[PDB]
Amino acid sequence: LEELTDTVPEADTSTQTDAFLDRPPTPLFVPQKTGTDAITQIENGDLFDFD
Amino acid sequence: ALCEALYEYSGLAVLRLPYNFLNDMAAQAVARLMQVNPGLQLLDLTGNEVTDKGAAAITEVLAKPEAGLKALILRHNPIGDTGALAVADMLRSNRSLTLLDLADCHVAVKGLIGLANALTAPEGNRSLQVLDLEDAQLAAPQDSTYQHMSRMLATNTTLTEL
Repeated sequence: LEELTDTVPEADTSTQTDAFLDRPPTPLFVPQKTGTDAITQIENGDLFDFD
Repeated sequence: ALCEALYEYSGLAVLRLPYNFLNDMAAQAVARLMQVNPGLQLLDLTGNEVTDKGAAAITEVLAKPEAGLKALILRHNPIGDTGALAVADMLRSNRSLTLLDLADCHVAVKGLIGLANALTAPEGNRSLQVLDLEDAQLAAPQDSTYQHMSRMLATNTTLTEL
């Protein structure tokens, strides 16, 4: 036999989101290099100015 | 090479390898040395080619609650987000470092979020007194790292300069 008050279920509980999983999602992007780059300089004696 | 064959025991208040184009296995060597020799207070490895493997080695040998080190300077090092997470993790267990200088190290939103989180008062560090971060490349309008740093500032009570 049972005679119990209405709204029988009851339980307290806490929640907290992770402080490290809060960062914004990565950007779905990937750049394409347009053209090849260059290497340039002059060294000792690459052009002689007689003056 | 020359760096990897250093073996010393006595004193060693500071160590200054200014640039010397350190490889990462050399960083492994210095971490191994400092692990088996708990005597030092300042380490300076600015401007190297130290990658995340040497970063991991140094961080894990420092994460032990023994063999204290006080000042850790690593500038101009492509340490990335994996390295940032490793250093935040090791700080979560360390208690001797007082100055963490990570400048010009390629840190992104993920890595610096981790760093900012690893110093919140309950789970953080009463130890660090000088946190030097620079060149945090949040070129995109990333408005969450500053909230995490605001939480750092609100909870922490040991920093003195940033």
